[PDB]
Amino acid sequence: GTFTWTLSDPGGYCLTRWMLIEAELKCFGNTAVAKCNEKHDEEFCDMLRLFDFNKQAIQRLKAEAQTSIQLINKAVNALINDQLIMKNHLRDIMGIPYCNYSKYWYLNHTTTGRTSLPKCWLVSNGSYLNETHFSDDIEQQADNMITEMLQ
Amino acid sequence: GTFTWTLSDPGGYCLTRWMLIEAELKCFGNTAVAKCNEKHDEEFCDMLRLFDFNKQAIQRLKAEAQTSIQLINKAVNALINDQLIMKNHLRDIMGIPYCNYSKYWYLNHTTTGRTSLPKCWLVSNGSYLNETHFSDDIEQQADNMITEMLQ
Amino acid sequence: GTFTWTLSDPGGYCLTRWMLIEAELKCFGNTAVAKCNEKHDEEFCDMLRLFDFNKQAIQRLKAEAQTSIQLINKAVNALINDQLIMKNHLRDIMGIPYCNYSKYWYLNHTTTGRTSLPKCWLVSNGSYLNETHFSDDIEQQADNMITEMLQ
Amino acid sequence: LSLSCTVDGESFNGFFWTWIRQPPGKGLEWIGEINHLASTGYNPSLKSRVTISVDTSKNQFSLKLTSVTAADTAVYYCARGYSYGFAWPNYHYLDVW
Amino acid sequence: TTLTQSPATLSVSPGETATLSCRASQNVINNLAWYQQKPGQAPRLLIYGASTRATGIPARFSGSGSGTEFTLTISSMQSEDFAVYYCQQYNDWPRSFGQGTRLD
Amino acid sequence: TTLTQSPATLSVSPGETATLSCRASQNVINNLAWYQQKPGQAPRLLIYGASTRATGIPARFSGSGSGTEFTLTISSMQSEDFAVYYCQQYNDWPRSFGQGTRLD
Amino acid sequence: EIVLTQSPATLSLSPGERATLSCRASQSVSSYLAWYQHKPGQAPRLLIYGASKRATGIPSRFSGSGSGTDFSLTISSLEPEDFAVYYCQHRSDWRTTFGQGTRLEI
Amino acid sequence: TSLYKGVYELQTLELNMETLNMTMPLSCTKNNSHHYIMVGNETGLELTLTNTSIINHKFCNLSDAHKKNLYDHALMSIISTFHLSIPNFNQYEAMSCDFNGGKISVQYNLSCGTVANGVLQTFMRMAWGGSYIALWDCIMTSYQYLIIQNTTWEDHCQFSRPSPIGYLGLLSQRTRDIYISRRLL
Amino acid sequence: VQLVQSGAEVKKPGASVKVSCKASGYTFTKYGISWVRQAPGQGLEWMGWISAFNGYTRYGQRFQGKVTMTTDTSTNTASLEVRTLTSNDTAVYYCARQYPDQYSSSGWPRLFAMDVWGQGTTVTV
Ligand SMILES: *[C@@H]1O[C@H](CO)[C@@H](O[C@@H]2O[C@H](CO)[C@@H](O[C@@H]3O[C@H](CO[C@H]4O[C@H](CO)[C@@H](O)[C@H](O)[C@@H]4O)[C@@H](O)[C@H](O[C@H]4O[C@H](CO)[C@@H](O)[C@H](O)[C@@H]4O[C@H]4O[C@H](CO)[C@@H](O)[C@H](O)[C@@H]4O)[C@@H]3O)[C@H](O)[C@H]2NC(C)=O)[C@H](O)[C@H]1NC(C)=O
Ligand SMILES: *[C@@H]1O[C@H](CO)[C@@H](O[C@@H]2O[C@H](CO)[C@@H](O[C@@H]3O[C@H](CO[C@H]4O[C@H](CO)[C@@H](O)[C@H](O)[C@@H]4O)[C@@H](O)[C@H](O[C@H]4O[C@H](CO)[C@@H](O)[C@H](O)[C@@H]4O[C@H]4O[C@H](CO)[C@@H](O)[C@H](O)[C@@H]4O)[C@@H]3O)[C@H](O)[C@H]2NC(C)=O)[C@H](O)[C@H]1NC(C)=O
Ligand SMILES: *[C@@H]1O[C@H](CO)[C@@H](O[C@@H]2O[C@H](CO)[C@@H](O[C@@H]3O[C@H](CO[C@H]4O[C@H](CO)[C@@H](O)[C@H](O)[C@@H]4O)[C@@H](O)[C@H](O[C@H]4O[C@H](CO)[C@@H](O)[C@H](O)[C@@H]4O[C@H]4O[C@H](CO)[C@@H](O)[C@H](O)[C@@H]4O)[C@@H]3O)[C@H](O)[C@H]2NC(C)=O)[C@H](O)[C@H]1NC(C)=O
Ligand SMILES: *[C@@H]1O[C@H](CO)[C@@H](O[C@@H]2O[C@H](CO)[C@@H](O[C@@H]3O[C@H](CO[C@H]4O[C@H](CO)[C@@H](O)[C@H](O)[C@@H]4O)[C@@H](O)[C@H](O[C@H]4O[C@H](CO)[C@@H](O)[C@H](O)[C@@H]4O[C@H]4O[C@H](CO)[C@@H](O)[C@H](O)[C@@H]4O)[C@@H]3O)[C@H](O)[C@H]2NC(C)=O)[C@H](O)[C@H]1NC(C)=O
Ligand SMILES: *[C@@H]1O[C@H](CO[C@@H]2O[C@@H](C)[C@@H](O)[C@@H](O)[C@@H]2O)[C@@H](O[C@@H]2O[C@H](CO)[C@@H](O[C@@H]3O[C@H](CO[C@H]4O[C@H](CO)[C@@H](O)[C@H](O)[C@@H]4O)[C@@H](O)[C@H](O[C@H]4O[C@H](CO)[C@@H](O)[C@H](O)[C@@H]4O)[C@@H]3O)[C@H](O)[C@H]2NC(C)=O)[C@H](O)[C@H]1NC(C)=O
Ligand SMILES: *[C@@H]1O[C@H](CO[C@@H]2O[C@@H](C)[C@@H](O)[C@@H](O)[C@@H]2O)[C@@H](O[C@@H]2O[C@H](CO)[C@@H](O[C@@H]3O[C@H](CO)[C@@H](O)[C@H](O)[C@@H]3O)[C@H](O)[C@H]2NC(C)=O)[C@H](O)[C@H]1NC(C)=O
Ligand SMILES: *[C@@H]1O[C@H](CO[C@@H]2O[C@@H](C)[C@@H](O)[C@@H](O)[C@@H]2O)[C@@H](O[C@@H]2O[C@H](CO)[C@@H](O[C@@H]3O[C@H](CO)[C@@H](O)[C@H](O)[C@@H]3O)[C@H](O)[C@H]2NC(C)=O)[C@H](O)[C@H]1NC(C)=O
Ligand SMILES: *[C@@H]1O[C@H](CO[C@@H]2O[C@@H](C)[C@@H](O)[C@@H](O)[C@@H]2O)[C@@H](O[C@@H]2O[C@H](CO)[C@@H](O[C@@H]3O[C@H](CO)[C@@H](O)[C@H](O)[C@@H]3O)[C@H](O)[C@H]2NC(C)=O)[C@H](O)[C@H]1NC(C)=O
Ligand SMILES: *[C@@H]1O[C@H](CO)[C@@H](O[C@@H]2O[C@H](CO)[C@@H](O[C@@H]3O[C@H](CO)[C@@H](O)[C@H](O)[C@@H]3O)[C@H](O)[C@H]2NC(C)=O)[C@H](O)[C@H]1NC(C)=O
Ligand SMILES: *[C@@H]1O[C@H](CO)[C@@H](O[C@@H]2O[C@H](CO)[C@@H](O[C@@H]3O[C@H](CO)[C@@H](O)[C@H](O)[C@@H]3O)[C@H](O)[C@H]2NC(C)=O)[C@H](O)[C@H]1NC(C)=O
Ligand SMILES: *[C@@H]1O[C@H](CO)[C@@H](O[C@@H]2O[C@H](CO)[C@@H](O)[C@H](O)[C@H]2NC(C)=O)[C@H](O)[C@H]1NC(C)=O
Ligand SMILES: *[C@@H]1O[C@H](CO)[C@@H](O[C@@H]2O[C@H](CO)[C@@H](O)[C@H](O)[C@H]2NC(C)=O)[C@H](O)[C@H]1NC(C)=O
Repeated sequence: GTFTWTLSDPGGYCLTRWMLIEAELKCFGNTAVAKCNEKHDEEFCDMLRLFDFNKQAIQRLKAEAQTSIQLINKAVNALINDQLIMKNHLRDIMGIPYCNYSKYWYLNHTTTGRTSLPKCWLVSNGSYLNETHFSDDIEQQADNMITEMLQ
Repeated sequence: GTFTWTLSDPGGYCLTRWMLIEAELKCFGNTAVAKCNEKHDEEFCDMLRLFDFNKQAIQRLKAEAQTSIQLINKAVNALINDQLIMKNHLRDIMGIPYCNYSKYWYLNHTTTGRTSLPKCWLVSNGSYLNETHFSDDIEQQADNMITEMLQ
Repeated sequence: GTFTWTLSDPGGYCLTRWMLIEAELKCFGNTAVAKCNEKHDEEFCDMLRLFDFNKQAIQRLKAEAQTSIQLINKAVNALINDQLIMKNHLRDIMGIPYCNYSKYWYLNHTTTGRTSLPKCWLVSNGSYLNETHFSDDIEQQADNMITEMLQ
Repeated sequence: LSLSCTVDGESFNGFFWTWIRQPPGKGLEWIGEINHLASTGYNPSLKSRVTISVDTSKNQFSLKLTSVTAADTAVYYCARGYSYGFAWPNYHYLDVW
Repeated sequence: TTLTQSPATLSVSPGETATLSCRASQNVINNLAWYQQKPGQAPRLLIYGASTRATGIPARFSGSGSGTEFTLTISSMQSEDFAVYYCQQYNDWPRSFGQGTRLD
Repeated sequence: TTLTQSPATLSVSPGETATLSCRASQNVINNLAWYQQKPGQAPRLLIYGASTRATGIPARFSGSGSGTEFTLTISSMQSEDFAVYYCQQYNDWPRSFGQGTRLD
Repeated sequence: EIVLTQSPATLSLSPGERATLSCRASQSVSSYLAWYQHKPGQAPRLLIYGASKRATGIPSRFSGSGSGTDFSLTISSLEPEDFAVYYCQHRSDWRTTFGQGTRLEI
Repeated sequence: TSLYKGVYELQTLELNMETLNMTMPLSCTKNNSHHYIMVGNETGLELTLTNTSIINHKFCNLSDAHKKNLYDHALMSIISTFHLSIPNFNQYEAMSCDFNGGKISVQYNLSCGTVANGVLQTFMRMAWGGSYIALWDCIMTSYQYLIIQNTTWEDHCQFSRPSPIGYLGLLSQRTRDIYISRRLL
Repeated sequence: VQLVQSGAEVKKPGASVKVSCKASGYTFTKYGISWVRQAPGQGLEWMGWISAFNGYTRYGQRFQGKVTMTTDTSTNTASLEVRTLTSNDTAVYYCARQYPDQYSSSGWPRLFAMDVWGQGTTVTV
């Protein structure tokens, strides 16, 4: 199977103050959200789908007895990719930095204000990796996004 | 996993008079059928794959006792996407117009004859939504293929 | 659930002499490898991911009693697409040449050295098909290679 | 009536260890058969009062017959036989005696 | 596979339609061919596939059927249509021809 | 991890091959470096990775092995190949060198 | 269930002659019959298995034939040591069945 | 050595599945009757189609076998995957087992829409590549018994190369066509 | 587009017959050649099919060894050789053009029949 949940709403997605800790609202443009509908290996897309599903379930459905495990059991495969967390678990097993879906990093254009799709931060020794140990990934992301904006 | 069935046959797909009700044979071009092999969230593509599989199974494999439940249970996941019908089920639960896979609509070029990939008709109150309430959607569709006409 | 395993290493992948029978080291460029991360219906990509996973499991982890069925059972769906072999089984049932996972063929540029993504060699009646019976597919691959070379 | 038979050599797995009775003035007959597992076949005529046991540790198989009758005195043979079932021409031969 | 033709002969006057039948031993999905052979002439392809006419063939001839059972229909049978008609399957090897029926 | 060099002394005349062995405490997959230090001079990188030579390094020096066991071979030992050879793993922190070997 | 009957019973045949011994089952057999020779006061030895093959050390004068129901053992030449009893067996599955046997005398 | 479009040459390669041991079981066929699935360079399971049975009792000591943890866990997992994948299995009397001493020995009685059909489907989905010789589907064969035993590794299969496709295929459809035997599971 | 089978010839039984059909008007290497034998008064009978691309041959059940097919792309020619002749071997031989059957992983088989035929070559013993 493959996830079929489409993110809500020009065309971007805005995370409220409740979805973040020690942070305010943050909006991402359509050029970054559109990647979340085609890629299969992005942590932030699955987490955005989970948050959107939670918000829609809260808004459009009632609440009683807190026995909502049925809904998430029914709709788990339509929001996230299980093999992605399987890959993260495998990378954890082999003694390689992995991601527990907590921290994310992205690139901001100071003037234009356009942002890249956030990539989740890496943890090794149960601690967050310093920026110096994945700088090449940041440069690659910047190069790819400059190439995208060039066309 | 994902579906792996490929549609049979220049390059388009033609639905015979038996696959439709109160209609004759209807052909769709290569530019529309080719989208069925990459999109993971197209309902018409899944149903068309089901029809193609049924036709091929009738043509090639023998028929006896009509106990073909094993065959369909064996290859259900190679033809459709279960998360699509799951998404439709959730949309039905939340009191939102959904799709029961019965009726589809598409755009015709009156002179050229080229068409777009059909999208299924939404339903509410056990009745089809009427063209005004999704007219904007239709507009978008036109724009999309207008861009496809640019190249 | 789509696979999430990414191939190791400029940008291509090299099959060592151990993974090939009666052959020396072979190498494929970045362009051919990049198709393995986007398409869900390539047998060579699935087997290449299997070989990469085996190599990484041997290097990173230890060995004990060689009873590592648990590891492959956990990560079977993060490497291959089961619906691909399911479709091959269906094609075998219907009396049609199917994808025996042994042999593959590809097109080599005489001077540049560019190589297309290998496609598996079809078998029928327990014997390999002979290229006079799938020359059209080879011509299509050559046309696609020329088109890619144009851009 | 208790009898035992041990194998000289070769292997104990994959064969059938049968017992054959030859009464005076009568023909050969098969009374029982075992393999290296506990599986056993018996002749229906005397199935009630016959048991066959196998010990793989010392490669031995034994026959026990209760309610011995004066009409059951005969010559007893322990034989090793092999059965083929992989191709159509099927053969079972009592290999050694 | 061996396929046979039921009529094996057809003495039909000009003007009306003619019907020819072809029965296959096993399943042959729309992979049939109908040829005609004039007296003292090489055969020519009339119908390729179950119900598809070859180039240059007049619309008088029309094929139909599938699976095991196939039929060929001639609407306005004329003088030039007096030939020997052959049924061939090309679903599998070796290719097999029919016994042929004579239309006189 | 701590790695040791068992031979620690190779008294070999020029002309023939020489072999040095490196053994690591734990698994170090193809992440080993072989350095050469002339008497009084700073060490220079000969081999990085399991079997990859640095730029400007003559093909006489060859690395091999993996996991725990690694070997460095000199085929035609010349006059300038007499130096102290060092083994350093960099699969994990902290980086650890070997006790060295005096090749004369 | 299945029963093997031997048509020959007691054959006084002169030496150096052809000896045919045919036995048949009640219905079609699954395993081809096996022919054994039993000397007086001695352990029987295997002669034919598979109704056409010969065991190790068996002289070439012994031949086997048959298919379906009838199975025949043929002896090219008779010798003083060739006068004994002959049996044909079938096994099916876990049920070994012998025959009434036939004897050869000078 | 034909040249395609005047610039492209056709080349082929063959994959060595035999180096995939120690991580995946490898299945391959020796001849019509014998088939093998090997784990490591030590152990494996031999599957044979026979007219001769090795088990006469209609017993399967599964709970007792689990109580005495003597068998190989990998082989038991493989046989569990095989058994669970049988479509529409309802004749429990047609399967016999023997686990005494730590060995494993399974016998399937094949004597359509019967137990033999589903057993053959699962079998040729496991030994996919060389099991087509003994051929909607409605599979029927002249063999009466299917025997699975354990064996040591050997250069057995000469009709088809080893391949992990069959096991990786029956892994997906494991608990998919099992009937219900009790109200509460 | 047509095919020419170089007239016809006859010979005594026991000799060998070499029948040549020359193709023109189309690319020879894209189509194979099938051979059909029609006995006098009898229906058509299939003999074999040889691909002009590389020479791959499919033979009849009863024609292996007795009958051979060869190709020559230099002069666009197909040749049929019969080594043993018999009273029942007298017939008319037809050279027909047939596209090779095509298979692909992402697709379904496309099978072809005999498109064009040449004039028959008669052989009597
Ligand atoms: C993915 O992987 C990363 C890396 O491993 C991991 O990051 C770690 O997350 C945990 C989350 O709990 C972090 O732990 C927190 O650390 C803070 C900082 O501690 C400092 O201050 C305390 C004094 O409060 C000192 O003793 C200490 O030495 C440090 O100087 C703690 O303050 C947190 O505890 C508080 O919050 C908890 C929330 O439940 C309370 O339960 C707890 O009692 C503490 O409460 C205090 O503060 C409250 C206000 O926030 C107040 O109301 C209370 O009364 C009380 O005063 C917490 O332990 C850890 O530091 C992270 N590691 C790094 C390297 O940053 C991710 O969590 C992981 N993601 C996953 C698994 O999803
Ligand atoms: C997805 O969601 C949509 C949204 O609702 C849904 O559409 C509805 O489909 C149903 C199923 O077809 C439609 O119901 C049909 O309605 C027609 C029209 O009914 C009018 O006319 C009759 C008089 O004929 C009036 O009584 C009625 O009040 C309406 O004014 C009916 O004619 C249909 O019944 C016939 O067909 C059935 C099919 O089996 C028969 O069982 C039935 O007995 C009727 O057949 C009789 O008449 C035939 C013609 O004369 C004759 O040949 C027969 O032998 C027999 O005598 C049927 O009830 C409904 O209208 C649709 N709703 C809308 C708003 O269009 C989709 O069905 C749904 N899809 C899926 C897959 O779930
Ligand atoms: C697919 O492939 C499999 C395996 O390759 C094949 O199964 C094999 O079938 C053959 C029959 O053609 C079996 O051969 C017989 O095996 C028995 C069993 O004894 C040993 O068997 C194995 C293999 O050696 C050992 O591991 C085991 O421990 C046993 O020791 C033998 O007893 C047979 O030998 C007798 O018959 C031979 C002729 O058939 C004689 O040459 C031989 O000398 C024996 O005859 C004589 O024996 C005595 C002397 O010792 C003598 O006193 C007697 O009077 C008698 O005359 C025979 O070798 C083989 O074991 C099978 N292998 C397995 C693994 O089961 C399948 O048949 C094949 N499938 C198809 C469709 O082809
Ligand atoms: C995809 O589909 C293809 C085809 O449908 C299939 O490929 C076939 O695989 C089988 C199994 O590997 C191949 O069979 C091999 O054939 C070779 C050559 O055949 C002839 O060899 C000699 C002449 O050289 C003849 O005497 C012989 O009779 C054959 O006619 C054999 O040599 C192979 O046997 C050896 O290897 C086996 C496996 O290792 C051993 O079990 C066997 O005992 C042989 O080993 C002996 O010789 C070796 C040296 O030759 C020596 O090193 C050993 O120690 C030992 O002494 C084997 O029978 C077959 O050719 C392939 N092709 C075709 C068209 O059938 C794929 O298997 C399939 N893919 C999958 C995944 O199933
Ligand atoms: C697909 O089919 C292709 C053609 O079909 C074959 O046609 C003939 C040749 C039979 O083999 C038939 O059984 C096949 O169906 C096939 O291509 C052909 O494959 C064969 C087999 O490898 C090649 O034969 C070899 O030829 C070389 C020499 O090549 C020259 O001569 C041939 C004519 O014989 C020309 O056609 C070539 O263009 C070259 O000019 C021989 O050296 C070789 O061995 C011979 O010599 C040794 C040593 O003296 C002897 O021991 C042997 O017994 C031989 O006598 C082969 O005979 C053939 O060249 C090749 N043709 C082409 C155009 O490629 C192809 O391999 C098939 N693909 C498959 C099966 O995957
Ligand atoms: C959604 O909710 C109801 C459901 O609509 C009704 O049920 C569906 C399954 C379909 O069968 C609909 O065709 C059907 O109408 C809607 O309420 C419905 O409104 C219509 C208005 O036309 C009512 O029909 C009227 O009924 C009265 C009394 O019988 C007649 O006098 C009128 O001539 C006319 O026929 C219908 O009865 C009513 N449904 C019920 C159960 O009473 C509702 O309007 C709709 N919501 C929206 C926003 O459209
Ligand atoms: C489909 O395949 C069968 C069997 O194929 C056989 O097994 C495969 C695994 C491959 O190894 C094949 O190469 C192999 O033939 C074909 O039937 C068999 O065809 C061959 C010839 O192609 C026959 O061999 C002949 O044998 C006679 C003597 O009996 C010789 O005189 C001939 O020269 C020739 O060698 C063979 O007898 C035949 N049957 C068997 C059981 O092998 C089959 O033709 C093929 N095609 C179709 C449409 O079924
Ligand atoms: C395994 O054993 C069966 C026979 O088993 C017997 O029949 C079953 C239906 C069950 O009742 C079993 O309990 C019982 O023991 C073998 O079937 C046999 O197949 C062969 C070959 O097809 C048949 O040989 C015949 O040969 C003549 C002459 O050529 C032909 O005219 C016949 O048409 C037929 O081919 C034989 O009759 C048949 N035995 C039967 C039906 O009882 C089976 O082949 C065997 N399998 C193997 C791999 O050895
Ligand atoms: C099981 O698969 C493993 C691979 O995962 C096979 O091990 C490989 O075996 C080959 C042949 O013995 C080894 O090749 C050797 O390489 C050395 C250099 O390292 C060379 O000097 C030797 O001459 C030889 O060619 C290979 O290294 C080895 N790989 C590993 C990782 O150990 C094994 O053979 C397979 N077992 C079976 C039963 O198939
Ligand atoms: C494999 O399955 C076959 C088919 O079920 C088994 O054969 C059957 O065996 C039973 C005995 O276990 C037979 O029942 C007996 O029938 C006779 C005659 O009717 C009756 O007198 C007995 O009292 C008993 O009921 C049954 O007939 C027989 N069926 C066939 C078709 O042979 C076979 O035993 C099984 N194999 C193993 C090893 O268990
Ligand atoms: C899109 O519209 C064209 C006409 O503009 C449709 O083509 C017609 O199809 C019918 C039925 O086969 C024919 O009778 C007409 O002759 C066709 N018209 C022309 C101009 O060719 C076409 O079918 C429509 N597309 C779809 C998917 O229905
Ligand atoms: C099947 O597995 C069983 C259980 O491991 C094997 O039996 C044991 O084999 C080991 C290895 O030789 C011996 O040390 C044990 O003494 C055996 N135990 C018993 C109770 O026999 C058995 O050998 C395996 N089968 C084959 C054919 O190898």
